[PDB]
Amino acid sequence: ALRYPMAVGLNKGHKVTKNVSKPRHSRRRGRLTKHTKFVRDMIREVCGFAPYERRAMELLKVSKDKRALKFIKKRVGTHIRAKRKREELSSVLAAMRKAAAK
Amino acid sequence: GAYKYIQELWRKKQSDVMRFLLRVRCWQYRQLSALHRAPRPTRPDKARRLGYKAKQGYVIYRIRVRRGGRKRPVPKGATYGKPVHHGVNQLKFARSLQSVAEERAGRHCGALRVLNSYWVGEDSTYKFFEVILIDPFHKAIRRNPDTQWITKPVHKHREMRGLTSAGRKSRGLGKGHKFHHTIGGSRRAAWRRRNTLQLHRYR
Amino acid sequence: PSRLRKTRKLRGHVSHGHGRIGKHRKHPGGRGNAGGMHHHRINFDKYHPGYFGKVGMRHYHLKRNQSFCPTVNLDKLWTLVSEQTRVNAAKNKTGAAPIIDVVRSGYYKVLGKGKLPKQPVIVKAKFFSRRAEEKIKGVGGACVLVA
Amino acid sequence: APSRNGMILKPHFHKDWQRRVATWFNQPARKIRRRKARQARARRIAPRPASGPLRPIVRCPTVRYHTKVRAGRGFSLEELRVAGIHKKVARTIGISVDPRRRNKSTESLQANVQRLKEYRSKLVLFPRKPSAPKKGDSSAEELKLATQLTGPVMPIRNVFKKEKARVITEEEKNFKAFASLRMARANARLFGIRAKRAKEAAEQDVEKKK
RNA sequence: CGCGACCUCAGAUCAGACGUGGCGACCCGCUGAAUUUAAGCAUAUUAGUCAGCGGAGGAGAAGAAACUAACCAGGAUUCCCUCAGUAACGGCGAGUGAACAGGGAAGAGCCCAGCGCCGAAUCCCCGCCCCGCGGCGGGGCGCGGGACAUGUGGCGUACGGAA
RNA sequence: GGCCCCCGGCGCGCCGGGCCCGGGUCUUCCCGGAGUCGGGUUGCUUGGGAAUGCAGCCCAAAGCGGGUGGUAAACUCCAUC
Ligand SMILES: [Mg+2]
Ligand SMILES: [Mg+2]
Ligand SMILES: [Mg+2]
Ligand SMILES: [Mg+2]
Ligand SMILES: [Mg+2]
Ligand SMILES: [Mg+2]
Ligand SMILES: [Mg+2]
Ligand SMILES: [Mg+2]
Ligand SMILES: [Mg+2]
Ligand SMILES: [Mg+2]
Ligand SMILES: [Mg+2]
Ligand SMILES: [Mg+2]
Ligand SMILES: [Mg+2]
Ligand SMILES: [Mg+2]
Ligand SMILES: [Mg+2]
Ligand SMILES: [Mg+2]
Ligand SMILES: [Mg+2]
Ligand SMILES: [Mg+2]
Ligand SMILES: [Mg+2]
Ligand SMILES: [Mg+2]
Repeated sequence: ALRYPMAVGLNKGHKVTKNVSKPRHSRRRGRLTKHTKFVRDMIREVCGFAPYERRAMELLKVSKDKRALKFIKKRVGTHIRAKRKREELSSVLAAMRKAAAK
Repeated sequence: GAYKYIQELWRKKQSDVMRFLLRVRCWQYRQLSALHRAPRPTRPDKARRLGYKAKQGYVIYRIRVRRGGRKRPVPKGATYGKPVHHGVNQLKFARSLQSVAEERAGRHCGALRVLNSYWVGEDSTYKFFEVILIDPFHKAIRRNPDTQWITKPVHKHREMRGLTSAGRKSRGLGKGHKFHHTIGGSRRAAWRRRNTLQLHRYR
Repeated sequence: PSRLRKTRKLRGHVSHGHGRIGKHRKHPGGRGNAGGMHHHRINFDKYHPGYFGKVGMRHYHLKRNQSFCPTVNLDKLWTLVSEQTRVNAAKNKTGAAPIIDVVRSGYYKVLGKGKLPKQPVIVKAKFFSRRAEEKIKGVGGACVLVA
Repeated sequence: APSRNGMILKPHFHKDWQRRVATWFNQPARKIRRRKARQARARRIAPRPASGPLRPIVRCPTVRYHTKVRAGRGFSLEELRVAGIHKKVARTIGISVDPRRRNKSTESLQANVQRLKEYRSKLVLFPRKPSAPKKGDSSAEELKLATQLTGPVMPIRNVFKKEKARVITEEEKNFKAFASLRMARANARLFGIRAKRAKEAAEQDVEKKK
């Protein structure tokens, strides 16, 4: 019953039709490429792991995974980086465990 | 291509391989003078991203820099003054060590024109660096159009004026809210603008 | 015009209008707003009640344009439009009522001071008062929200 | 010391400001210099507009300015793409192009395509040599004008659409604006908690089953 | 126990180039007070100011968003007007103190590394000829040297690019 | 207003070289700068306030990541580079 557009409240603002353009090429940066992935993990079997990483793997093995994160946060810095690292380490540890079982 | 590999390896600096090498390099460098001209770039990869090119008239000095902060050069303590300024020990230089490294490479080779530097290791006592230099008057640079900007005499002593990538960083200039000081040319210039009585004709 | 000023008339007299018991010394009070608490307190707290002390909430990155909302009163709403809209109306005989886009004229809010003449309107505006709404309806008009 | 009533006022003349006073005795001499330099630049870019390139129409930001419209920095790529002007060429015919402009709404886009279309209509591209190939216009529209355009090229004029007198249907009259606004305020305010309590209630209904 | 590659290093009044000091009104990088104000004073202020050192150019610096915003959105840098003596800081005292938007002056945008393709397709120096030579260049011709695969040149760089 | 010098700048001709240099449409591929970011810190700095910027020292990354989004943090959507 009369829906005037308002300058204030939830579905607010001037009602205008939206174009749905191609997203800028700048926005795709950091997207992991097939060839870059190969390079990345090709080097993780040359260079191997860091010391703090290794220590965290040993915690994760024990299933003491909060203490693992508490350690990684103090080491890396942020929570979000620490959490993302802990998942990688848990993935690595799993693919070792799958590789051993054969 | 090999460069991408090299690049990714060098990021694994805590790795067993690169740690071994860095220890051996850093030992070796420590056993030489504070400034020597490397025959080729320790880090080929990095040098290319910074703008080295493996042709004549590009040079690379490896320069040592003593590490840690900056104690206030005053006899005994005796920074006579208000006890705000009593500090001598825990205070820290504006420019980086890497800039100091370039500045020294620049000082030494006056003809040479500092382009850019990169890191090659660190002991407790020292850091090590590798400053890419360029002859502005070697024909291969002069005649190459893409470099011949360095042969212009505004680019004399970049490192001394705070103009290499490294010595840029101390100046504290970037776009956006996290700056404002340096919202003219530079830190000094904004202050200058902000503390001018503009006194107009008509008022 | 020095000619007109007071120092021309003080020439000859010793003290230059500053007296000779007490003199014209440099800064007998202290410089500027010195002594707001001590020794100038009475002036501060009988002509500037509430100088000293904090109050209310901080607001860090204030940007004024967010809170931009220039108001207009019913008082002079018809001023926004040409007289011949208010004239071709109280005439016409269709019961038309002309539109008044207030946001065009540069006011966002419509508040409600004043008597509105008995003559229908359609007021388009970003915001309205309660009273401004009511008065508008009483004239025989319609408030209209716009983004 | 303050004496009986006045603004307890803070002047900023405690630094050595007289060392940095900036007089304006230039300004007339300046104003001329610009003006000469301006007339020279016209004369150099001979039949080309003195203005510069053509520039897009663009709305200001913020609630405040919002309603007004300026010249922008340059036409977006989509606007050039739709008009059908190759971006690298557009610079060569006096069309400003920025490429950092997004393009959110299609009302601002079609307007700015329309601008370029109109420009291309009333543009007189001279041929490279006096011998005339394609694109280059006729010697009629050339002799009749190798004329400069004074002022900004195709100027933007912020314009209003006149609303005719309606009749006020019993529905407009029915509306309760002030109330509506108060409601619309509170629902933005309370949206979020309402959703949390409903999420709570949904969990209680599922918890009742188990 | 020689000869030969390269690597890392020396020495030459080796061939040919450059750098050194000055000036310093303006400019860039560091360094950095204390008188002073607060009616005392120590934080604050004076002030990132004087003095100190460094390096420039006809201007310098900055500059083509890891930006603003939160709009129906703007779109490199610099400059002016405004924002604004405002938001903020502060023995919340003295005092200090920006930015976005808006209007103008001006207006211009680009290139690598990388990723790839192309017989290194590239560069420097020698020496002989023709022109040109008071800003050492063009063209040709040399099994004449060297740089370079630990990567030169063409295409190409996020506004996408290649095939 | 004149004449004479010189120099600049732009117009035409000839020669010597270089230079076989587009765009859209559909498909298949290609894609990013590390002791850096970020964190902790201490010192200076800022209007920037549970850190505006620069530093030393220690830690020390990622790739639908990273940075920003002016009150510390977790979860979560968006926006923006
Ligand atoms: Mg003090
Ligand atoms: Mg940094
Ligand atoms: Mg008197
Ligand atoms: Mg006397
Ligand atoms: Mg007295
Ligand atoms: Mg203009
Ligand atoms: Mg000198
Ligand atoms: Mg005192
Ligand atoms: Mg006193
Ligand atoms: Mg005293
Ligand atoms: Mg200060
Ligand atoms: Mg000085
Ligand atoms: Mg410059
Ligand atoms: Mg940049
Ligand atoms: Mg801006
Ligand atoms: Mg005011
Ligand atoms: Mg200050
Ligand atoms: Mg390449
Ligand atoms: Mg301070
Ligand atoms: Mg917040």
